[PDB]
This record gives sequence, C-alpha cells and structure tokens, in this order.
Amino acid sequence: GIDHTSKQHKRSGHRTAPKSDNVYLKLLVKLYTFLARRTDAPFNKVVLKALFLSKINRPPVSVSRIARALKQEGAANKTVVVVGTVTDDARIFEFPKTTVAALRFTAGARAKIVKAGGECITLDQLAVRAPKGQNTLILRGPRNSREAVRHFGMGPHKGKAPRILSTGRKFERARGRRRSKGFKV
Amino acid sequence: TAQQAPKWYPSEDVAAPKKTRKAVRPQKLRASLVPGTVLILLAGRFRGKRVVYLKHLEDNTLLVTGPFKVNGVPLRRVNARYVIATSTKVSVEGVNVEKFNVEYFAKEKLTKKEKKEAKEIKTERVEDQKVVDKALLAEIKKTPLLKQYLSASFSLKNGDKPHLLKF
Amino acid sequence: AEQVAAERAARKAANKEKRAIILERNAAYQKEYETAERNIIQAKRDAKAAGSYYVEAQHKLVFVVRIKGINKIPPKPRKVLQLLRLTRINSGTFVKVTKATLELLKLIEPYVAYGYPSYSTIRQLVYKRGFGKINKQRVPLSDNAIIEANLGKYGILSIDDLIHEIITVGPHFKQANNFLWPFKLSNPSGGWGVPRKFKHFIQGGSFGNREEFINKLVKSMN
Amino acid sequence: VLKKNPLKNKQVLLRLNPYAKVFAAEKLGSKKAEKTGTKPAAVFTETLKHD
Amino acid sequence: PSRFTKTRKHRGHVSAGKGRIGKHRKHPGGRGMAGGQHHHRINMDKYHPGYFGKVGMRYFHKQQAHFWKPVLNLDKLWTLIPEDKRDQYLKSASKETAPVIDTLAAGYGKILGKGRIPNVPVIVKARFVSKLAEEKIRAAGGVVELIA
Amino acid sequence: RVKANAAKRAEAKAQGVAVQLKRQPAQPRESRIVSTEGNVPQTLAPVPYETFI
RNA sequence: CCCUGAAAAUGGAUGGCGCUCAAGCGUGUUACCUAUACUCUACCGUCAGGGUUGAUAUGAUGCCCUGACGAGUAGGCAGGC
RNA sequence: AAUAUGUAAGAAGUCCUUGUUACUUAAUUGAACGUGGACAUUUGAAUGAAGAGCUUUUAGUGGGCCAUUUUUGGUAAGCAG
RNA sequence: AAUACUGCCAGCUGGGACUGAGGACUGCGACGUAAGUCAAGGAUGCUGGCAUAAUGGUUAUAUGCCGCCCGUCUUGAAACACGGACCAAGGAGUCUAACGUCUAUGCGAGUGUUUGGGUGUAAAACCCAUACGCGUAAUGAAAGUGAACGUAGGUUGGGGCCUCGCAAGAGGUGCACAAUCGACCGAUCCUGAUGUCUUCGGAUGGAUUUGAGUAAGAGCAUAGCUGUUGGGACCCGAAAGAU
Repeated sequence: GIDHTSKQHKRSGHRTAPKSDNVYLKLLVKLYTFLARRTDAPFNKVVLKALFLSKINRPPVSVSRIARALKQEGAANKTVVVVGTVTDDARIFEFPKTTVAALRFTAGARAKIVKAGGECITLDQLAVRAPKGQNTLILRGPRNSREAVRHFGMGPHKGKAPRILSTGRKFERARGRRRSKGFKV
Repeated sequence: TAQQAPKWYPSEDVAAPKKTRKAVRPQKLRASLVPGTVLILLAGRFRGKRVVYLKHLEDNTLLVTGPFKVNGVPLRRVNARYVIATSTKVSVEGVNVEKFNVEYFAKEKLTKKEKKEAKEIKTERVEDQKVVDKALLAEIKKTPLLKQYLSASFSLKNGDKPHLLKF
Repeated sequence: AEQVAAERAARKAANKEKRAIILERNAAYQKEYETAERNIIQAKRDAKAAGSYYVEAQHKLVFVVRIKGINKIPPKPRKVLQLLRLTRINSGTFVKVTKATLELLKLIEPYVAYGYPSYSTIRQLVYKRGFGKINKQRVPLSDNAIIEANLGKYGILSIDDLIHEIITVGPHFKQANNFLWPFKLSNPSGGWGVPRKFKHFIQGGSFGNREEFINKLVKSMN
Repeated sequence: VLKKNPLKNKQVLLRLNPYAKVFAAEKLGSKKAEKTGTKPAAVFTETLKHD
Repeated sequence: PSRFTKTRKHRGHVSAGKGRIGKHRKHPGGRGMAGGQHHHRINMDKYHPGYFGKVGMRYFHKQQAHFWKPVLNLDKLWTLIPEDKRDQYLKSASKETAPVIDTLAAGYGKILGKGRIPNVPVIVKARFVSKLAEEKIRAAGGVVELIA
Repeated sequence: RVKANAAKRAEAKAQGVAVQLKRQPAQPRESRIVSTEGNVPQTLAPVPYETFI
C-alpha cells in the first residue's frame, strides 16, 4: 500500500488537440506542433496553446487594439499576430501600413487593412515567412468583458451584477437592495 | 460486405533478432569425475549398473564401456548428472579412445514416412569393442573382485539413506 | 559529414581522461576513509593510554526506514513521514542530523527504525537500490555519465563521488539527498530478530534508534 | 532495458568503478594493519575492574 | 440527443443518479418559488436581493413609443455617414460644403459625446443631444440644428 | 539580526571571506578528550526501596 | 501458583480432541509456517514527461521511449457493446 | 505545566541621497509612495514540493456508528451526550 | 599466543528454484599495442521423444481448502425485517416553453431568411423587402441627465517580441490577466458664477456616499451534455374533495 500525497491519475487540466473537426485547423496545429517541437521557440509554444484554446478564450481583437500596439514605441514596423478573429473598429480614422497574421478577418477589417495598404496573412504564411517569431507581436482580446463574467462571483457586498432577465422598477430594486425596504445587501 | 477492412496493415517481413551475447564456453565438470573412474548408471535400460568411465566428449556427455564381456554394457555416451561417481578407480592409460567421437556416434536418422507397424549391428563397432575391452580386462584382472563388482548390479535397500551413503 | 572515426575516438579520449579523474578521486576517498578510521582507532588508544577518555564524535548522518504500513497514522506522524519521503512500509532514506531533524524523528518514533550506518552498507545500497530524480522520474543510476549530467553543478562526476558526499556530509548533501530517490527495500531475509516489532528496540521490539545494528537490519532488508 | 546489479557481475562493477580493479589488485578489502602493542593505563583498567 | 444522454449510462445502476439514502421524490421543498420568505430565505437574500417588495410610483398605461429615445455617440455618427462619401468629406475638410446627417432617419433620438471626432465641421439633424456632444461638435466647427 | 547580517556583508566586502550568513540548528557535537585527574569516576548503583513514611 | 469463597434452569465447549519435570504459568534463545503487504520481473490499463513530416503504403487522434500508479457505496465524467 | 496555539525567519527586503503633499511638526521635522546608487551565489533556519495559483458548473449528502485517551448525566447499561 | 563475539572484503567456490521480457547497428565498459574476443543497453548453443487427442481447451465427476440468499431501507441483514414458487413478453429521468454554465459552428458591432412574399422536380431545397427581437449606454422612484485633462492615465507584476552577450544574465516594449491610486457618466448630499420675467438657470469645485456603468466595443443565431422552473414530469400508490 502506497501513502499517496498528491492525487493519482489527475489530468493536468490543460487542453490539447482541440475538439473541432476543422481540417484546416488540424493542418495548422500539425504545422505548429512541428515548430514547437523542433524550434525551441517559446513564441511557437504560446501560439500552440492559443490554437488549442476555446472560443470564449479566443476573444475578437480590434484594429484599434492593433493600432495601439503599433503605437507603442519602436514597435510599429512589427508583424501583428492574433490567434483568433480580427474585427473592424469604425471608431478610428487612420491605420498604419504594417502586416497582420490571423486565422479570421471580417469583411470590414479586410477592407480597412487593404485600404490602409496592409496584407491580411494566414498563420502558415507567417510560419514559412518567420519560423521563430522574427519581429512579431501577439495580441489578445479582453476576456473579462462578457455577460458571463460580470455575473460570475455573485453574493453579498461584492457589487457583482445579479442574474436577472428583465429590468426596471419592481425587478430586484427593493428589500436587500436599499435601506427603506430591508437592508443594503 | 460482411467485415470491411482496417485503415492500416502490419508488416509482413520479420525483423532480424538482436546480437545475442550468449557466447559458448566449454563444460566445467565437477571434481569427482576424472577418467578411469567407476560409475553407476541410474537412468535408461542399464539403470542401476556399475560401469567404467573413459572420456568426456565435446558435446558435454561422457563416454563409457561396461566392459562388455563382464556385464553386457557396450560403449555408450551418457550424462554426468544421470550418473554417480565413486571413489573406486582403475587405470586406463595404454588404450586408444581418440578414434571415438560424435561422428562415430552418428545415428543415421530414419525417413519419417517409414512406419514401424510390427517389426543390424556394425562389424567395425563390435571389433572396436573387442580391442578396447580386451585391453581393459587385461588392465582390470590384476586387482581383486572388480570383475565381480562390475558383473553385479546396484540397488537401494531399507536403510540406504543416500545423503549418508558414500559411493 | 562522415562522423564515424574522429568523433567516436574523441569521445573515447574524453571518456578515458574522465575515467582517470574518477580513479584518482576514488583513490583520494579511499585514503580519506582509511586515514580517518585508523586515526579514530589510534586516538582512542592514545587517550586510553593517557588514562583519559576519548569522547568520540556523534554521527552527522542517519538512515531511516519506515516499518509501519499506511493505515491508522495520525496527522502529524503522517505529514512527517511524507516530509521524509516514507510513503510505504520497508522504505528508507538518508537524513542529516540536527536538533530539528532529531525532534522530527522523535515524533515519528513508533513508525520508523533509524540508525547510524557505515560506508559498507551505504555503498551496497547505492549500488543495488540506488536511483535518481531526472525530470521527476526514478531512473537507475547505472552510469557516471547520467550522474554527472545531473550533478555537474555540485562537484559530482560519479556514483562514488555521490556516496562520498553522503557519508562525508558536505555543502551539497541537500541536493544529493533530494536527488537520491528513497530506497525501496524488501523484507529482512533474516527476519527481524524478534517476535513482535512494535515496541522500542530496547524493550524487545524493532522500531526507534537501532543506533548501530541498523547495518545488520539494512543488509538483511537488501 | 534491465538493471544489472554490482556485488556480482564484475563487468558492470568495473564499468561503474576502476578502483574496483586497483582495489582488487592491491587487496585492500583484506588489508593488514601494522601491529603496535601500545599499552593502556593502570588508572583506566582499575576504574574498569572496580567491582 | 437520446444516445448522448446519461439515461443510457444509468441503465443497470439502481437509482438513476438520484440516490439511495435521499430518494428522488416529487417536490420536497415546495413547488415553484414557494417559501421565499421562510425556507428559501438564504437563496432569496444571496442570489436575488430586491425580489420581495415594490418600490416606485406606478405608471398607468405606459407606452414604449413615448419612451423611444435611442442613443448614439460621435464615432458612430461618423460611422452613420456612408464610407463612399465619407472619405471625400474627410479629405475635403472645410466649411460651406459640410455634410448633413439625419440621425432620425438613421433611427436615433439623442446624441451623446463619447469622444474624439476629427476637427472638421459637419452638420447634424437631431431631436436631442448632450452638453459635451454639442461642445465637441462646435469645437470641431460643426453645428447641430434641431428637429422633431 | 538583519542589520548585523549587513555588517557581516560589509566585512566580506572589505575582505571577501565567505560569510556563511544563514542560521543553522544545534548541529551534533564533535569529539574531545575528558581527563581523569582529580576526577576519578565514582561507581554508582541503585538504592533499595525504603517506604519513607 | 493452587484451594475455599464460586448457586440456574435443552446437553456443551481453552474452538474441539486432549494436555500434568505439559500441549498449563512466567521468562529467554533460535529455527520454522504464512497476507490481495514488501522487493524483482513480465503482462493489461490510466496519468505524466519526451522523441518522430522524410521519402514509399498508410492513418502524426499514428509509431516508439521513459517513470509512477491501480480499493471503492451515493455520485460525476470518459471510451465502448 | 505537558499537549495544543499566533507570528517572524527578507527582493513587495536593508542602507545612503533627495522629490511630492491641501497631512503633521516650532521647524525640510515626521508620515506614505517614489527617483538615483549600493548590498547576490548562503538573497538570510531545516525538510519536501508529486507542478503553483484561479474560476465556472453540478451530483450525492444533511438518520450515522465503533475503539484508545479526556469527559457530563445516571447505581449501572451493547444507556443517553 | 589463540579462540569466541562484533564488524570488513569491489576474496574464491559449490548446490537449488523462478524468470528469458526486447528484437539490424548506435552507448557504457573489460582482455590484449594489435588481431579481435567478451559474462559489456534483456538466451543462446547441443541433443532426444512425439509427430499425435500426446500437451492443451471445454464439460461432468471425484478429492483438499474456502464459500450463508439475492434486491432493499439501514450505524449495522444470511437474518427470527420486507418482496421473490417458476418462465415468457411488456415495464419506469421522457417531451415541451423559457433559461444559467461549458463546448462546437457561421457572421462580427452587428446578428437572426423560413410572420409573410416570389419560385419549385413540392410539406423539401433556393431567393427577398420592410420592420421587429437581442446587442452596441448606463443611472434614478421619477422629472431627467448621460460616459477621454492625460499617447484612454499613474504604480507593481506579467507571457511574447526587440537590443547587447557564446551563456548566465542586463536593458527596452510590455496584450490578456491580478492588486491598487486616479479621471469620466448617472443617483444622493454641499458650494452657488456670468446672468435673471426675481424666480428661473446651474458654470466651476467638492464628499470615509452610491450604481447590475465608461476607461480603442463583443455580441447574435443554431446545435449538444448538464442543471433549474412550470407542465402527469422517473413509474406505481391514498384517506379525501367537487360536478
């Protein structure tokens, strides 16, 4: 008999070789497995994980975010990388003439990039152009924006957004929410 | 169909084996077996019989002869585990045994189709027995009751505890 | 790129000079052990000649074995056996000696047998039941190549360098011990010399400070 | 594939240690000590034999 | 569906994932939102605080027509202009040629100031605006002319 | 202890002499020779049981 | 240590037979018996770390290496008939 | 007293110099947070770390019992606690 | 002196059992300058008999040892606690409306054809306008007002990238994310300017206050496990009540 200290046959709890039957994704992950295996490239490891990732942790990234990243100092003629979708922010009126690498681009984003003078590149072209992350810049969209996460954590005195359907007066604005009716949470 | 196929098939060529390092040394006998020594066969047709020892062969066996004019045991090769050795010993030197070997002890195996439903010896081998055992009896008849010893057979009796016996 | 003769030959040359370094080191260690023990004997005789008494030093090192199984173990003894890496019956580990460590062993007295070992049984252990922690895997030692690949940091190149650090406890004992997987010993072939273990060694039992008969116990258990 | 143990198997023993060879050569597992019959003290031995 | 459902991994196992000690009965703690003041009090004051009671002044006969007032910010105003003429106005940033924008035909009632238009004049038609938005527009040199 | 450790590090910046700053427990003790002069060993043994009431 | 104290109901239990310088009581020395325990090896499966795109014919969820681990009601998940 | 029990064993730290302030001081005095510089392999006791941390969602359960030691009620209980 | 006892031998040798995994070469080594050989990263060599019900498998029996009747509620069941004489077939977490979490798919600040229209090999598939739902702005009881001082801020930490270096490291940029101090919008409580139909307006600056907010948008739709609620609601079961 063994006195176990940890638990036995626990998975790591990490996601490998994702659940979809997307054959192009399977090609891409074949490629980046090859690279992360044989390139000693932390960039390749990170993009491998990001390709493993699910949908809620593949949030959509904006051309405005891309512009902020390039608007960093000495970081403008870099290659932008986004393991996800690239959305069009009509809330800006300018864009540089860089290149961008990503799985998916929307119509507006494609038009924005090529109108600025850029090229929307796939990650295999990125790999064969730059197998070690030469002059790259990976970005990630905000995870903690969603309706799900504003409800996650609910309870007394946390300020954490109850899980209701309808809104207005006579919908959770009463006993427990104010002091003349009951108390303050 | 009834059963489709697999996606995949195995290899039909056998891979070679590794290079086994089990090299051959010769046999190392026990101290109690030197030539010219008397023995007792325990197994086989002549189980329980006292016989002379002459020559370890090269295929790990022992060459013996009765002698044949004494008891009825011809030349043969036997096994050192299937014999016992004795303290009793005679001289042998002044005979030739270098003639005999495995190729002399060929069997000439049968054709497998030949079936023994219901139902010989070699002039060469019998005359070899003649010359060897006449020399051997000339060497034996000096010392007393060794002929009686080989002529008689060996058994166990109520009291014969082997771990206390001394052969 | 042929890579057949020059490279293999240079590896053999590097191997040879490493063999020579290991051999001279082992010579130094033999001299050290023999010198030390014979000086201890000689100094004992000197004090006995003078009429004085030679208080010998204590032992910096012990060997501990878990005897008791995994069932019915209170939480402090259980945690302490887990800290000393004793998670099964008949399992042993080296331990450095301190106030702290010895009080710890006094906590886990009913569950272990510990004692002061010798070079002979240490060498026997590390040659027959001696393993290494390479990427959280138990690997056989089996080669000073492996051992120096893991412990070139700490002045080690060989299994005997490891044993040397062990018995002459060094500034790398911690790393050497946490490299040595705990020893997975069998039951004592000679039995335990007693009918009933679970009483202190004093009272006709087995556990506790078996301070110098631990060598006999370990050899019977290995 | 398999663990061959020292304390038999002199080949793997030498593979792990050349001092095995030179140790066996100079016969140090049975090494003699120069006998020197020094004496103990009367005070020590009478303290010992003090019934 | 039916074959990916755990009812198939309960066939043989006695209590269907509900238990031996405390069985699956009909309605052990009530039916519906029963007992919100008595024995589900902790749930009501933990996850839905404000559920019990009434607050305000009532509104008899309410009309979302009356309460129609969609909103818009100024980035999305410059989005309201169609791109195909937007680039001409942008390069030809000047007065006496400035584009008019019908927020109402765009479907909006109010206009709000969420920041950083260019400094080009532009004309806007709206029923309602905010102070900061009107200030940002006339700081870009444009104007709002109101409508109903 | 902290400011004294800093003083020790200052002295080792002055001479480079291998501080070994960390505390260490009460290590097991080293050999020695006790003499016997004026200090002969008194043999002891137990005392019988007297009730002492 | 033994004896008296010591009396309950179907016939009746150091488990039974039986045991008397014991097969009882106290203590000591050894040898011996045996667990799904311990050690070594093989095999099944899981978990973890790794290797392998190069061409042909193979599936890169493939092929291979190393290490540890395997109790289970209510229950949860996973792969399958 | 024993046993149990809190905390410290440094990098988010120590020292030197001076920046801020509507706070504080009789006071460039002090407080809090900082600029700049110095202090490494023993970066501040031992041992171990099987990865460390973090969220979401949901089952079952909410009749318990026995032993050592402490202990209440009861003469006591395979009693109740 | 020697023996006993305790310990040491990388001293020699004998006897016995179990196992032979793996499958071209690679590595560690040993004997010798070499030739090669070896017990060195897992057994080979030589021989006999059978060549078949001989070995083995199944099945019945015999023998040694063990083995209480299943299912259930139970602290505890083989129970002197319940159901079950036996066999066949039927027979119990389903579907629906709205939803939470997670995952997959498409599009993306948008998303949703399928109320309806046109059409058609016809309850299929294809195409479409207008709206409309959800989301893109919240807060307040409401009147109502309505989210950049700053590179959308400052500090600390942070994967990845860039520079120097062979490497250790050193510096710069630092997404997500975590803690914090700020600023903006709504609510509350204060100050109360240019001014004024002198009773209106509310500029500016604030506060251990408050919000399901802003702080370079992320959501919509379909499907699936799971869970919740209402429905016969996993199947069977009242004493009753009403027409």
